[PDB]
Amino acid sequence: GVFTREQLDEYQDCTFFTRKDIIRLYKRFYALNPHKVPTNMQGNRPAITTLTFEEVEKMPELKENPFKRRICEVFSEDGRGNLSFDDFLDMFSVFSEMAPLQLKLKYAFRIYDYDGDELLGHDDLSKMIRSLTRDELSDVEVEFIIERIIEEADLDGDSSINFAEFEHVVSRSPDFIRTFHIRI
Amino acid sequence: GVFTREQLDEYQDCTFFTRKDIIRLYKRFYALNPHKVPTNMQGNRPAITTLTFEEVEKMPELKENPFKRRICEVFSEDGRGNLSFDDFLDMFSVFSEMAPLQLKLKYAFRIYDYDGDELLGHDDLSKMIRSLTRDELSDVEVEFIIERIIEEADLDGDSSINFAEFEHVVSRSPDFIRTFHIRI
Amino acid sequence: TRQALLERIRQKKEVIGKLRCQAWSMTRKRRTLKLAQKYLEQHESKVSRSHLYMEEMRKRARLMKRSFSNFKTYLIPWESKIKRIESHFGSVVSSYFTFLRWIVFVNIMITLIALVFVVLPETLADSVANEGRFNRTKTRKQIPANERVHADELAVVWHYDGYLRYSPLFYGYYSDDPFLGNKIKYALPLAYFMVTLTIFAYSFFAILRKMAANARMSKLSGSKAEQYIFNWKLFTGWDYTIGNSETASNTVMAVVIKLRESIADIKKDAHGKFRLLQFSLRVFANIIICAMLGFSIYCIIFAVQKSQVQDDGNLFTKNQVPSVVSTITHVFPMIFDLIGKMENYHPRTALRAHLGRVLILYTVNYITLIFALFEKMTALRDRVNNDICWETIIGQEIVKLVTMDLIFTILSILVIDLFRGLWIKYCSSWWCWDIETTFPEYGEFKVAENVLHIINNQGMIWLGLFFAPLLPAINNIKLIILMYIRGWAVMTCNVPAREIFRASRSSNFYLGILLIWLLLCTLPVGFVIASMSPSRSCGPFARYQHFYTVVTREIEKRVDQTVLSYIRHIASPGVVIPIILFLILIIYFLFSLVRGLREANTDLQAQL
Amino acid sequence: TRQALLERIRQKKEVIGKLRCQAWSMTRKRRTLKLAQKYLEQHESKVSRSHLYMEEMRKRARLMKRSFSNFKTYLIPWESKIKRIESHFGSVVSSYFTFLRWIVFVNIMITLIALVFVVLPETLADSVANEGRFNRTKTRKQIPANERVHADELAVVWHYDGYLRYSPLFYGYYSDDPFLGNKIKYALPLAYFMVTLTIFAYSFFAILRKMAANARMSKLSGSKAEQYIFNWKLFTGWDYTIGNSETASNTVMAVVIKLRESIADIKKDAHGKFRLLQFSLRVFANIIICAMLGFSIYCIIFAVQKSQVQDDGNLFTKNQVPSVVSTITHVFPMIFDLIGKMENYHPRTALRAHLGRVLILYTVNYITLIFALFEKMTALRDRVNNDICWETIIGQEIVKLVTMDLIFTILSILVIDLFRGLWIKYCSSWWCWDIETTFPEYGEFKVAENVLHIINNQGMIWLGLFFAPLLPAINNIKLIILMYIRGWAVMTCNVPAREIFRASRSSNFYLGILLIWLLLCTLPVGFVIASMSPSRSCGPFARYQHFYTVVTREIEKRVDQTVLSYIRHIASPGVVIPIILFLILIIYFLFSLVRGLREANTDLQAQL
Amino acid sequence: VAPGLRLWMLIALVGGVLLIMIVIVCCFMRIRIPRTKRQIDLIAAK
Amino acid sequence: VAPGLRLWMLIALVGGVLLIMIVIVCCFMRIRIPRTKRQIDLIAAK
Ligand SMILES: CC(C)CCC[C@@H](C)[C@H]1CC[C@H]2[C@@H]3CC=C4C[C@@H](O)CC[C@]4(C)[C@H]3CC[C@]12C
Ligand SMILES: CC(C)CCC[C@@H](C)[C@H]1CC[C@H]2[C@@H]3CC=C4C[C@@H](O)CC[C@]4(C)[C@H]3CC[C@]12C
Ligand SMILES: *[C@@H]1O[C@H](CO)[C@@H](O)[C@H](O)[C@H]1NC(C)=O
Ligand SMILES: *[C@@H]1O[C@H](CO)[C@@H](O)[C@H](O)[C@H]1NC(C)=O
Ligand SMILES: CCCCCCCCCCCC
Ligand SMILES: CCCCCCCCCCCC
Ligand SMILES: [Ca+2]
Ligand SMILES: [Ca+2]
Ligand SMILES: [Ca+2]
Ligand SMILES: [Ca+2]
Ligand SMILES: [Ca+2]
Ligand SMILES: [Ca+2]
Repeated sequence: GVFTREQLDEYQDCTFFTRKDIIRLYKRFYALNPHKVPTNMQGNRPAITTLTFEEVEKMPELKENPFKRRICEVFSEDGRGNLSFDDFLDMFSVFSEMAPLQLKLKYAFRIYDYDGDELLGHDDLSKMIRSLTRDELSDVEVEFIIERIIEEADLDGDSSINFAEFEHVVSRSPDFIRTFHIRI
Repeated sequence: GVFTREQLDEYQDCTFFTRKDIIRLYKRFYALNPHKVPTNMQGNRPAITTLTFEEVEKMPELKENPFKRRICEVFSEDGRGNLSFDDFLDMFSVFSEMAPLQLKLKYAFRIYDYDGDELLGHDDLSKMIRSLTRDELSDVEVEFIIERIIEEADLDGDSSINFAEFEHVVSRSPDFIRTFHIRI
Repeated sequence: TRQALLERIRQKKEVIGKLRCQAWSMTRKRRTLKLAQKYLEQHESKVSRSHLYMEEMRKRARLMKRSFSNFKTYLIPWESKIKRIESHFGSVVSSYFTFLRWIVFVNIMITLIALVFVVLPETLADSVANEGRFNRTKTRKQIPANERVHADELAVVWHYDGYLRYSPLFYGYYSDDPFLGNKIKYALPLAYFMVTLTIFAYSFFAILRKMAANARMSKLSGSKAEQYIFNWKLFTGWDYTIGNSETASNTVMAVVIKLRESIADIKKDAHGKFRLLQFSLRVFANIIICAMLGFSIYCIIFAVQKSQVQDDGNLFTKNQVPSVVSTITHVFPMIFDLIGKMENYHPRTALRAHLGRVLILYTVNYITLIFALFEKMTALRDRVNNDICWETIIGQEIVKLVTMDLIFTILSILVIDLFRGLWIKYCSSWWCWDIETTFPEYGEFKVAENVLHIINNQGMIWLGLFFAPLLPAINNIKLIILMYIRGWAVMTCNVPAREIFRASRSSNFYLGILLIWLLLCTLPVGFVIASMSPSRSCGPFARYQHFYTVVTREIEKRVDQTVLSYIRHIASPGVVIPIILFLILIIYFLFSLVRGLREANTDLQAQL
Repeated sequence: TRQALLERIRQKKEVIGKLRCQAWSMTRKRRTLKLAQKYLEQHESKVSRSHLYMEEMRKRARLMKRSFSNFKTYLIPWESKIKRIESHFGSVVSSYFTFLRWIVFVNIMITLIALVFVVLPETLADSVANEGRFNRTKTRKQIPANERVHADELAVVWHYDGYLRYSPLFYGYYSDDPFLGNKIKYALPLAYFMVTLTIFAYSFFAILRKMAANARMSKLSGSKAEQYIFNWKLFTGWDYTIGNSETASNTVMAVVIKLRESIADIKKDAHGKFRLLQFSLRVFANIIICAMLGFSIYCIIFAVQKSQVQDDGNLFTKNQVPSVVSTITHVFPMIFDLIGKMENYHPRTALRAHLGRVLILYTVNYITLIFALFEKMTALRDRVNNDICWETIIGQEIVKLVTMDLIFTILSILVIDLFRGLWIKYCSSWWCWDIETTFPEYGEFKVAENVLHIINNQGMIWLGLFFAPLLPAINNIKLIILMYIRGWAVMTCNVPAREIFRASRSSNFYLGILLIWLLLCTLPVGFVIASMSPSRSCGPFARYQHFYTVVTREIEKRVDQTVLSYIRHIASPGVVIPIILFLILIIYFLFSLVRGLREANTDLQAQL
Repeated sequence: VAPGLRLWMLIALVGGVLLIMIVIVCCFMRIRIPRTKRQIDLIAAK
Repeated sequence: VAPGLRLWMLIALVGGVLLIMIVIVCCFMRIRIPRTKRQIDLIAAK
């Protein structure tokens, strides 16, 4: 009985995970670091138990992701450099196959920006390109790519993509739901 | 043989009227004023034969139209206060049932503005309302109407309606082609 | 070189084609035409002979099309009449007259189809009929001398008996000879069957083509429309066809009322009210309407049943099925209108409800009459069994129904429009109440009711044209009389409506109703052809056990028996039902696609 | 008061429902949940008893649904295996395994449907069979002592003869008794017919429900998509499921190549080239493909015809129809691939063409085999005429085909994946050419070919389940073996594809193919039920002249004869054809709506 | 002549010629039975 | 025993037990026959 009935009830209302999924996620969280994760966590313990960003990034699911740090930062709480069990649950419930398209779009947009001003500028797109491609494209090549992206995905002529334009553009791609998914 | 073969050939290419329609329109034009309309008009005579705006507005087709003067001004040539046979043909070919929706929309937009700046402002809409309604609406009523028209038919927030917005709004009305039609 | 020449030719052709649809001045249009002509003349000596031949053939085709159009515009009637009606009453009233003119054209085409290949060859064969053919066809083309004395009695004639029964107007007049004669070798039963099928095929094609021209080529952009209340009620608020002072004043008042009520509705936005009296009145009216529908069914069945006589026992009672049905068709609508007074609500949905009730009544009467007629003919044939001619009898019933419908329409026009108008004009001063300023009034043109009358008559014509080949020929005269009398009545007696609404505000609404009626009318003709057996003493199909046998017997004469036995198995019920399932599946797929497109459009509009 | 309470309840319910689908933090979600719970507790004493009862019933329903879901997640197998395959190979390879798991679930449901109502009651009746039932069913449930000695011969067993022919696996095992026994009164023929119909109905329902869930509830906004090349190839350019280093490097290289080729295509925009050699190669390849298709037809027909023996004349040649068809089904695709090398073009359209050719070959083989089998059974029944059991024979052919298909799939997996991989690993150093860096390679997972294999097997199961009730029960074991062996082969022998494309990039592509296959397979079952007559010496329908007679004889026992004669006339061809015409008309209407909506959307996008 | 075999032809011929005369006469004049709203208002006021 | 009526059962039983042993053994080990592209490149260079 790691979690009480009310804890699992709240978890099921908030997330897309059943009791078995919650138990499996807790087992994985404990396996990430047995010393820092208490066995008994009834009450407010989950909100106070934290792991370093590197320790969470060490898991096989996020090991090879170019945007692992961005995912960890986006799904973290106000604390910087620490990820809690609740944030872990939120992260792996957003990426689930049961999550709706709107939530995935919102969190993908939040991941793909870096400054955090709710806009995908030239610098953010360039950083994303050099992260995904692994600096295997020439500077002219990259710049042409951001030029195309900004000119074909902008309606207000702001040279920046807001959340509404990003959703309107990439929600019609049939491969976003298929790709933006982590099984756990 | 009022018109030669080439004159009627050019008329048929330019307009939507067959030879019988051209002859009937010429008969009506002559009946408007027999003295000012020469019986023989082979050559460049149609471009030089003109009638006053009032004489054309005296015909039963345009007699009861609130926008008769606007129609005459829109379809007239560079000359002010005079309407020629070619302009008469253009006018009654635009209003025909065979004219396409795009041409009708263009000329309706050109009619509905007064200053001639390719924009339907508050003043133009107010003038159109007071012309169609015949000053049977209170000033608050009229202003409320233009407020609705501008707010529900504007995309750039210019407080004015351009040709593209006017077409996009009123081309989906099923009663435009039915109403914007003069049989002759 | 070649690519540049092709691009120049395409640009010149596009410019010349679009020259007419351009919002340019006449001088600019002429200048562009001369420039394009000069450019084409310069570019003439640039391509080879094949391109020149192609251009010459295209020019010849365009010139021939223009000449055909110029000739065609000389054969379009009722232009001044429709123009006058439009100028005096509006562009919604004249829609009925344009629809009637198109219906007249379609009926004339059907008449020509059924007259070139059936009536004319048979009449020519009769004119040159030898002794053998005369002997073979005397029993069906000559009135017996016993009955010939009673050929004209004001009741034999009124019932299309006597000389009319042995006329090319009916199915029993045509002969069973496989060939009309020598040196021609014209198969008359095959021509009859193929003409009956071709008339329905052409009707379907014409209705679909008109629908596509009205919607796909004209208002393809009207789909997925929303709001735009003030824009649609202001930018499209004046009828440019109107050229009368009183009608113009009525239009101005109507637009003022429209704007005022739209603003009043948009202002309060409060809808709270519940009165038991109004609900009781509504349910009572909806109950008495169903009671009257059942009473109409009972009256139709009783009238058909009472006409149980085939011999001349009596004729003042046998003619009660055309006088009853027509009566309902012409009297129940107005009663419906009165019931609509009890159910008070939005005039637009009131008109839609009235149209729905009238359509339901018409369809119910149609089905009841068809069932009763078929049952009566089956019972009479069983009782009597040379053999009687049930096809001629059915044709006679349909023709009598059409004639009585025309008579009742003329009487209703005379009573409601002329006499009521005269009574209002000459009796409003000293009446008990002011009829001129009260409900009676002078009268308004009911566009939807009259269009439904036209559609019902056309449905009768479609149903009865197999048993009466010359039914559309008579319907042509009926439609011409109807057009003239309706024009006179609307011009002389009716006044413009203060505010006229539309049931759907769509161009293909009445055309859709007409297509539905065509399907409903091709159902029983198909059943008759597939199931019932021809008479052995009349008609061209008297030598076969089925109506379609004349076609299959020729198909089997050119197709091997093994492949025939293989193809007959596709008609199995267990193969047909999966086809229905597949059609339902693709309908579901298209419906889901339409719903998804609509949802996407609404979401895009809401977001942006 | 009441309106405010209703608004508060609606707001609380909406907030609680949307709490999970909100991009909020966990602390914010918990705070909102507690606030909503406190507000609901405060508002509890605001409404009457009826609202409290409604809320209680809704809460009970939600709790029961949650408990059922929690129990259901404990019975979902193959999660770790699919997760490992996804992490090692990607999210496009694992789509095949998820599809296979769903197919396994559907087949298990079909097995339960056909086992609860048919196999189990018949087995229980057999266990308690009295002297009368034993005497009545000895001729079909007991192997004759003449043949019992040869019940196991490695050829009688391999052909499902002997003990398997008299097993509940086949149609001829079931008895003709209208009632299973006393105190139960279970109608077995009616259960058989209704279970056969219900399996097809449930298959249709499940496929349609899965399609709706995948499209309407998930990607309803994907309709009317355009351009967005760089956006779709950059924002959706990384697979988040991948967790392997080599696969990650392959994905990086693939995305780099995709971007480079897209930019190269968009830069030049010049397409001018015409080589006669390429056109000749393309037409030659498209000709040899048709030649091979005709050769496949000829081979299938020859193999079926040579199996003209019903008695045990020989068995090493009678088993050539399962060995031939399977061979084609497993050998022609790869040959197709080789021909695709001659026709060099865009890899995406190359894959689409390969899928089209494979689908055409599968459908052609299906139709040829069905026609040949039906003709052979008809000829054998005519020649032999107690009477033979053609349903049991057809079931035996289908079961043997399925078993040989599984054997050939296992052999192909062993040869192409395991042995070829070992040969490449241990023979690339001293080969004539570098096989590791040349065409041979190690092997890539063909998702589309394997999914088509699954669909073809399911089509065989659907076709043959009427004659073999326990065919889906065997197919369950076949599918489990297939899943395990495919997982092992992909994990141990295959390497990730350098760049993997998709034929349609749509979720409901393979589901649409499955629905089409279901219709194609319900065509001949429907023909058999409607047309063919049951055997007089085997099965539960041996007392009737038709398969459906067991249903009609019960319908006619509860419906009057007059209304029955009235309803039978709707099945007339002349009434059925107008229904087809009406369905075609509404299909045309919906297609015109779709085209108009697409045109309007394109015009709006171009203008704005 | 005949009461049941010839009177109806005479009646029909008389009706037909009368209807032809009525149609020809009514094709040369422009009867307008209803009165305009202005006349109605003027009558009501007086 | 019998050459046509008993040998095939013995062969099938031997094959079945051998297949069961192979499946059980292969369910406890993680063979990976192919080599990574890095190893292929290293071999090609040397
Ligand atoms: C739209 C129009 C053209 C349709 C008219 C109906 C057509 C289909 C009918 C009417 C006349 C018919 C033809 C009349 C006479 C003959 C000669 C006979 O030995 C063979 C059939 C043949 C050749 C008939 C074929 C069908 C036919 C052509
Ligand atoms: C999805 C599942 C429930 C479908 C199973 C098939 C159904 C339709 C079948 C299977 C068993 C059948 C019943 C078996 C026994 C009897 C008793 C008999 O005197 C009347 C028919 C009746 C009542 C049958 C009606 C049809 C039936 C209910
Ligand atoms: C026509 O039929 C009559 C029947 O009596 C017969 O007498 C006469 O000879 C026939 N004439 C022909 C064959 O035209
Ligand atoms: C069963 O059938 C056999 C046929 O010979 C008969 O002898 C025996 O009496 C029967 N027993 C019953 C009725 O169970
Ligand atoms: C008012 C115009 C009258 C001239 C046209 C009359 C045509 C009548 C017959 C039309 C159908 C053939
Ligand atoms: C890899 C997971 C193995 C546990 C699940 C095994 C289930 C096998 C039977 C599934 C269909 C009933
Ligand atoms: Ca930014
Ligand atoms: Ca922007
Ligand atoms: Ca302006
Ligand atoms: Ca604007
Ligand atoms: Ca009528
Ligand atoms: Ca397989």
